[PDB]
Amino acid sequence: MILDTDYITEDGKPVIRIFKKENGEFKIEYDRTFEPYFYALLKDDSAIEEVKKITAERHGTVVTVKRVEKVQKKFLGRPVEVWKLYFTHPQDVPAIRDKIREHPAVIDIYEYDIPFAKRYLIDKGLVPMEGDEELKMLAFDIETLYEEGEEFAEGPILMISYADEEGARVITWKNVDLPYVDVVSTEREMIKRFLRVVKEKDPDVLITYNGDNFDFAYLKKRCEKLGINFALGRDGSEPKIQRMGDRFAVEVKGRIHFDLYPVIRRTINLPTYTLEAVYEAVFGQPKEKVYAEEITTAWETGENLERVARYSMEDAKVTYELGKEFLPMEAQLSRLIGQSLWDVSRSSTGNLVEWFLLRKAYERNELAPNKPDEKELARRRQSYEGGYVKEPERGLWENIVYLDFRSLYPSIIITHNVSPDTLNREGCKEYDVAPQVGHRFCKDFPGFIPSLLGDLLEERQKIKKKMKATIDPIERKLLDYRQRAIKILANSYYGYYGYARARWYCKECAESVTAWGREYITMTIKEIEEKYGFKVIYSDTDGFFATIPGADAETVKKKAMEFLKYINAKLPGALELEYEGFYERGFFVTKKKYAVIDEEGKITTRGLEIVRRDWSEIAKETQARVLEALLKDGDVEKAVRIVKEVTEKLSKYEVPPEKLVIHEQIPHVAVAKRLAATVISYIVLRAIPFDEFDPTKHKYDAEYYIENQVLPAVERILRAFGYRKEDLR
Ligand code: NI
Repeated sequence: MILDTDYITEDGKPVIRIFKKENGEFKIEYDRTFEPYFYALLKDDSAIEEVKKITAERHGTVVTVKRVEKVQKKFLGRPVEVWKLYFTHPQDVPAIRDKIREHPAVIDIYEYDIPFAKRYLIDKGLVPMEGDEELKMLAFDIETLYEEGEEFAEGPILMISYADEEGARVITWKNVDLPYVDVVSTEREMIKRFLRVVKEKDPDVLITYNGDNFDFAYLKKRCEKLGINFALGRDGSEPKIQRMGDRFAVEVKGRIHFDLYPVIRRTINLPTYTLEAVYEAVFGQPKEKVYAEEITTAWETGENLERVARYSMEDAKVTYELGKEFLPMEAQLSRLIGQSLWDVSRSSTGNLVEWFLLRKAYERNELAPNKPDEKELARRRQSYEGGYVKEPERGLWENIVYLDFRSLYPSIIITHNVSPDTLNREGCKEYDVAPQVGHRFCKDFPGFIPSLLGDLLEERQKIKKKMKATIDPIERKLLDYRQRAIKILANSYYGYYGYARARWYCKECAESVTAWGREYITMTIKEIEEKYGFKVIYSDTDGFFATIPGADAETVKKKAMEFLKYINAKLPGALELEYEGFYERGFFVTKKKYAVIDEEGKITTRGLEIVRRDWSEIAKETQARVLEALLKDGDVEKAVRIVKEVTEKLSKYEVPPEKLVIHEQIPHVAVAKRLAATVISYIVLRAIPFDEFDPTKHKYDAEYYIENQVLPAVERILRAFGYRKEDLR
């Protein structure tokens, strides 16, 4: 199985390295055959002689043009004849590219900024992460001794935790004595231990959490002061640091630094991304967080280390588990795109698409256009985004169904063969003209992008077919990922067309796919109504909600499945429509804000969450009261009554005590600081909570929990009357 590829330099010439793991153990394949190169568009195949003489200077040596050969390729369908220029060393290209592009007999140059290593992959047509190869994984994390003054990495590293398929274990110097804490000498010895564990367990993947910006950088500054060789490299090298915009990224040659943060940030949606926050949001279990402030003054005093150790041990036990959750998909994304898992894992969809098209270009012999120059790059970002979500049909509805197009946006691209190499193609006998915007897209020959999309959608169909018939979960979940990557890849093309740095940028395509989207949806929203007595409830690109006023949950469903067959045999080939689900009751409030309930309970809803970190107090409880009364009970004059019935209680000082202790932390520092010369509840009326305020015969609350908690929570959901009658008099 190919893990990755990189190149070393020997005698001035580049030597490619293929890191892999075949039937059991590590192994590097070397190849010094591959040659660097890039393209050039010349005014006349004559000046090739004036050009093959141009030279540059790198490292005080001299960069020359090795060999050269003319070739024929397909630049956006249209025939092109360019010269392929070969060089001796990858770092030659970047030192002479502009010099060659600046020549007079040169109109333009192409494919001159592609990581030599990646290039090799697309040419030899090698695909990483393939075959049935089980990679050994190891998770590690570290907690250090902090101090606000500290410049950086000043304090020493207290522990190094590591989880495996065998368990977690922590390595620290001071004493603890727990079955899971390893004995070492000093800080220097600890780091040394870890190192000896890694080289020892010889893992294929090193998993960390934000270890791209913290763990490695630290371990570096510490390995320097302590005079140690951090040889995690499968070759003996030390992690190599890299640029990633405003942040950084760390490699470990021969292995795979699978940092979970960038991957988790792209997948799950949350307002806070602490490991504890994450773990919770992923497996539904609580995570105990121990803060530095506490750690510092815990490893010094004496013991509390049994606590810091646990927190440490877990940090790594959690990271490992999350590792197995998110690596599988990102690993299939790899195999689908044709690049390292290291790369794909730290990549946005636009690039995942850019790597696909670059590879597919090589196969199809299509010359790739170039990336945009700053002037243009900026110009593209200036575009206007104007979402279109028809307004919700205010009110409560029953026996609602949801229908969404099976791959809407990709279906259009295919159906209407939308692509930059078909846009404004003169001399065609056939064309499709995007609604509104009116872009002419020649249908004569299938366009590049669309051609690819078709295959992709086709195969994922193949997969889903073979996936509803296998039984063996390992042979099913296996496939399950494949078709999810394909789906992920596909829905990524629309955005890619507008992604300002896209080689295959196409604003016209994007505009078109949007306009068609509208048209198609709208045509359905209408066709279902006038011909099937449905009343479109809510709607947003992709799908929509609907029902037939007053109709058994069966009639609606029976009438539903009917419509599908109708417009389906109606609409194009790709464009198809499917039954999403059924929600016995629900109401809608503005854009992406609503709530529904299925036939077996369960309140989905996603419309208007906006929690308060903790349960806030009474709000996070009466919130449910209402919703449940609105959906399940379906009693409008009840949930609102539930408010006026509670506003006549809390203001009257009746609602329990602990049900007011706002579980928050970091006025704000009122009671907070009011305990001086980490976190703690409070039930002011500016006042702290304990057995000192509430005698149930002297102290009470305040009239805020009614206008700053209970009320503001349901005020929105409650759509019909103003809160002027939610307090009652
Ligand atoms: Ni950490």
